[PDB]
Amino acid sequence: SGFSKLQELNPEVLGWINVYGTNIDYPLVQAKDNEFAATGAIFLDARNNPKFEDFNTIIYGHHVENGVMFGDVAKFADQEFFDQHRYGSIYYNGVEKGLEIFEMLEVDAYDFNIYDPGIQGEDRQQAYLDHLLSVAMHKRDISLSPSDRIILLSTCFLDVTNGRHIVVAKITDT
Repeated sequence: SGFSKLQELNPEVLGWINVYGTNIDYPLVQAKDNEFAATGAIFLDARNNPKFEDFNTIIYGHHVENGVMFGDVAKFADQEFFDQHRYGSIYYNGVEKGLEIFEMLEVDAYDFNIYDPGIQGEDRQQAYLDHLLSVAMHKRDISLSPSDRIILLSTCFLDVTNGRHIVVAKITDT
């Protein structure tokens, strides 16, 4: 969760994200034009609504040479690790919501089919979803519609030049 006090000491922190049993514990921050050498920080795409109102919200973890990394994201490429980490939580705008992971994929960093945040319109959201699922490296079948809200958590793929790792989660109640 995250405090009314944490935000007094750190006003740039708009929320917090956790995936159970992993090292994905991080404050959420947003900059314009895309404190935390310890811990690390995850950035919302500058085009997304900071209160997670958008259909798809894309959040970034930047690997830094010797500082923080996001090693657990890439571990979702393993069948077992993917099967066993399903749930997490996210705090934003004063509220705590659950997260249910449904997909991991690997893509190139300039794949705009995937990195197009804040898509609007039912049939258009459905087409984005349909493609996203079709290129999954792992996925689980859950109840998914435009009406829901999802999050793409994206980080560097070292093995590859311009490669990225993504886990995708649905935002849920409780």
